[PDB]
Amino acid sequence: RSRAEYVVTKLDDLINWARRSSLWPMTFGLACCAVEMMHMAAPRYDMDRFGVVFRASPRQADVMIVAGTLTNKMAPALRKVYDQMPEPRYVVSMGSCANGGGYYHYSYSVVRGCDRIVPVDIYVPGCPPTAEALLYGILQLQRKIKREQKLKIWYRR
Amino acid sequence: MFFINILTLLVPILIAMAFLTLVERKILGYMQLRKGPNIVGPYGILQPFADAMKLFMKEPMRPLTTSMSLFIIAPTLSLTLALSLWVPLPMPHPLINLNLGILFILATSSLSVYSILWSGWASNSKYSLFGALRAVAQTISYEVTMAIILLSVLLMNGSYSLQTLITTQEHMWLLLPAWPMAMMWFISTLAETNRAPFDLTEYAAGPFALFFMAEYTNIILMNALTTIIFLGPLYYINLPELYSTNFMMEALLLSSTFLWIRASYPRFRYDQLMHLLWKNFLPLTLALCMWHISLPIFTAGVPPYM
Amino acid sequence: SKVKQDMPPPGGYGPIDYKRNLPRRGLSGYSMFAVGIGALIFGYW
Amino acid sequence: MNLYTVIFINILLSLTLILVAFWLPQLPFSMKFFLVAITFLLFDLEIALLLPLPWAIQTIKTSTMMIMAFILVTILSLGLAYEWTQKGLEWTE
Amino acid sequence: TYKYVNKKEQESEVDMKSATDNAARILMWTELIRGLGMTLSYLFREPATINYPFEKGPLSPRFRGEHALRRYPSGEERCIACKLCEAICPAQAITIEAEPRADGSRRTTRYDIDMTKCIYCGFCQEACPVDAIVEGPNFEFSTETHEELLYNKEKLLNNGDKWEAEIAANIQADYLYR
Amino acid sequence: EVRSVFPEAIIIRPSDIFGREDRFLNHFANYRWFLAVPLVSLGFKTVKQPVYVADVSKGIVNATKDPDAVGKTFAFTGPNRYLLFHLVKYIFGMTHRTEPWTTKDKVERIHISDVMPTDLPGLEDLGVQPTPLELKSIEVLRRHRTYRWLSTKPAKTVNY
Ligand SMILES: CCCCCCCCCCCCCCCCCC(=O)OC[C@H](COP(=O)([O-])OCC[N+](C)(C)C)OC(=O)CCCCCCCCCCCCCCCCC
Ligand SMILES: CCCCCCCCCCCCCCCCCC(=O)OC[C@H](COP(=O)(O)OCCN)OC(=O)CCCCCCCCCCCCCCCCC
Ligand code: SF4
Ligand code: SF4
Ligand code: SF4
Repeated sequence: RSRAEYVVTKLDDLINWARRSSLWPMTFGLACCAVEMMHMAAPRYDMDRFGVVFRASPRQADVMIVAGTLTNKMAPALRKVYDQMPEPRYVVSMGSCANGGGYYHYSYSVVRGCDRIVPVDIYVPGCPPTAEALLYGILQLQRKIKREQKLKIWYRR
Repeated sequence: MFFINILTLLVPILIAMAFLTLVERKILGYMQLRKGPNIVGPYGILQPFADAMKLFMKEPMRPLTTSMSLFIIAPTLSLTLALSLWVPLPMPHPLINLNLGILFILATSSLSVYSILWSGWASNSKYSLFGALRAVAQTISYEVTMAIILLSVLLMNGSYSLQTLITTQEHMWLLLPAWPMAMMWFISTLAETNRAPFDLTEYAAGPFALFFMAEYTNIILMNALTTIIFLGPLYYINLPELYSTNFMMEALLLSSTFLWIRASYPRFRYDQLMHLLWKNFLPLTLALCMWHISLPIFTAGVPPYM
Repeated sequence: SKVKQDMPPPGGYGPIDYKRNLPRRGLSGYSMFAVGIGALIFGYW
Repeated sequence: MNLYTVIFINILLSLTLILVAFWLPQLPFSMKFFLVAITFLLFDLEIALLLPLPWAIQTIKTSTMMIMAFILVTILSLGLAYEWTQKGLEWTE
Repeated sequence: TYKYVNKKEQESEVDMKSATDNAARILMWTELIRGLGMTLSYLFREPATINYPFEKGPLSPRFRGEHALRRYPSGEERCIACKLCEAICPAQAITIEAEPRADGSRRTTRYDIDMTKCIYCGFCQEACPVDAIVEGPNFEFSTETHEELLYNKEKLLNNGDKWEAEIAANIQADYLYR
Repeated sequence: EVRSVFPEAIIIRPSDIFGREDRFLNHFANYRWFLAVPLVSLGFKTVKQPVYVADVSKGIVNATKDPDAVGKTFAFTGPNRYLLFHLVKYIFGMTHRTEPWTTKDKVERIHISDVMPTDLPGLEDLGVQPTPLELKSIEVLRRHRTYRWLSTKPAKTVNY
């Protein structure tokens, strides 16, 4: 192909590498799944070693880890915090509650999945899914945002 | 040649800042029975570069209600004051030899607390403004105790120069004559840099990266200043590389001491921090200030003007 | 047959030192004050 | 000229950093804070008085200088003691 | 019985040596220095970090992971459409429809398990009378869409055919306990 | 060409659509970043009736579900006609203050007046009541206000 598209592809590689190497989350943590989140933060799995910084503010956050049961009383707060997060933002839903309501699916005060409120990038299944599996979801997110070609789309505009 | 000397001073300082972020991550991980970043790069040496590139690549969520003037001014001011703080430092020879370099240092810290106050007022939130007022009061109180401590130790030294400090330190460390002053100066530098246990903690992407850069640069500088003042490196007129290496080693130990303290201790309360300063340091600071006024008079050890 | 089941050893498990054990290490207050004052006087001289 | 060059380089570097940072992505008053602010004003001006001591230590009349410095740091201590006794240093309703 | 965590016996008086010890403790930061020292000791230990994904956390054959539908060694489906798994399923995550097959066998026409509704409790695999539904040890099956976690009979049979070399071994290792 | 290849295509012609993410109200708000307002003939010759994006979408959905809309052309317009200058005055006074940004085609379409929809059916014929810019303008221009002005008379409407 053209020489300019090669440079554009390499620039996409650099930008995607930066975004997946420096992935700062805030965990909108509610429950059991947030406990298992901090077990992934724990020294065995070491997302800080992976480049993923524990306890970041929503202003400095890249991905929101929806960890727990999203209730009707909490969904406006979830949407507000998601709106306060800057534009390059991803969503990792974790657990059956945040995925599709889970064990409280037929409840009067439980939102059937956080995808009804925020656009979810990756769903992590389990109740709770292990910290091993959540770290799998994070690495899958890094691969997914490695697959992005934003300057390639812009050049092909 | 002077511009080359400017470049070879400032660029390695920024490299030291980025790798200070990396070594803080690694030391905190290894003190928490885990590892630092090592996947990003060979042994994590590309992790601060990835962090900086992501921070400059992410779009800054700029609220329209925030004043663009102050939003611009605060981080650029903080970084330029960190670098201006770095310039008049002899290692054992400075880029710029100032007659009153320590006064220059303290007043540059005053302009830094302008920077944090302006950032807090620009951040249009009442909780942000409250935390800003708390942080300015913290920085201000530890600045007044730094100024009195530093005045007394230069009453022992002789002038506000730093080569005069090197000539003072070429026989022994100032830590032995002024070690409680050294302890209070160390705590004061900690609370200036807003490190744990005095952190007591708004900006996204670019400005956040700039504030992070300036804060870590100030951390390295407080370590270097503590080294140059209280713990004199070995100086010889026929070789300055020994002084540079020994100052390097002591600055690395003091930076590791800040990361050590952050790992070890829980943070203070705001009332407890003000109580600690205004009821334990400043009485001791004033008493030792008058003691170090009295000391050359009754020992006849009045230092020379040069 | 013979039942196989998760059981403790016949001699029993060893003792577990569940009590608090602070090492009680440290130089004395009088002598650290003495060495601090001595360092002060040596530095002053 | 040297310090002018370094400060200009510092300001230019910080300004280009904020410029590439932007171009690359394409009430209830509390009295006690004012109290510690003015206490800092008073103590900082007392520092401004105390600062010429590295040149005042070289005077011929060391006794008068010592007496003035002693009296001044004593009234620092007395003012701080006043504020401590009348509760200007605590954060309590 | 009971014990005191903060009460101290009688008084240790007020001695000059004890006062000097307390003054040295809160003037030279002895407890702070010893806390720094043992944090340095942890700096000098070995980290407990495993090398994911090249190293995996240890598990047990009892592990309740991704659901799967097994087979007999002949190749016939073990499931006999008896609906106890969806009867006992506490989250109601199993939906079963059944009819006689062309040879008259009692088999399912629909066996859907919702991963987003499942709580991964093993009640289906412990209520299954023929060891058909199992919670195999797969846990690295996070998807990018909500639909891909809505399993059906074909997906569950594919999972059973994929993980049969491990699920059968785990059942062989653990079936004497259950 | 669409009518040639698909003879029963429903053609919908809306006016300058305003909304939260539009390039009309945000565009006129972003003229303030320059020194003044660059209006050709001071905007008196141009008459516009903007239409809400939710109204246009409701009309589109009702055209999908409507049996009588087949092979028809609709005009989706707002209930009130404003001059360009009065529209700029209203948006600037509502904000209270005082991908190229703009192109020659964009300013030409801005300075082209809106025709009178007379023969064409409209939103009321597809079952959508046209909500006005006065009612649905606060949620758009609030993001351009200042803090003092975070916590205005309508522009007058002409028949022609
Ligand atoms: C410069 C090189 C490096 C030096 C430092 C090395 C690293 C050390 C790091 C230690 C951990 C620090 C982490 C933050 C801790 C914050 C808390 C803290 O420190 O609180 C301070 C604590 C506060 O104590 P507190 O919290 O118990 O409060 C006291 C008040 N009461 C008890 C009523 C509540 O101590 C001090 O303020 C004392 C400071 C040191 C004073 C030393 C005086 C020595 C003697 C003086 C000279 C006397 C003789 C004169 C000459 C005579 C000649 C004959
Ligand atoms: C974003 C907006 C930011 C606004 C604030 C900017 C702050 C910048 C960082 C802090 C700079 C502090 C400078 C303080 C003044 C210098 C202090 C000093 O000691 O100066 C005296 C010194 C020579 O004195 P002495 O040591 O006695 O030497 C004689 C013996 N050989 O040296 C001299 O006599 C040199 C005299 C000039 C020294 C200062 C140079 C300032 C340069 C201009 C800065 C502003 C430029 C315009 C705006 C740019 C865009 C913002
Ligand atoms: S999915 Fe399960 S483990 Fe997670 S929050 Fe819900 S009930 Fe708890
Ligand atoms: S493990 Fe899941 S599918 Fe099986 S019974 Fe429990 S909730 Fe239902
Ligand atoms: S319990 Fe087992 S055999 Fe019965 S319907 Fe469920 S999977 Fe099939």
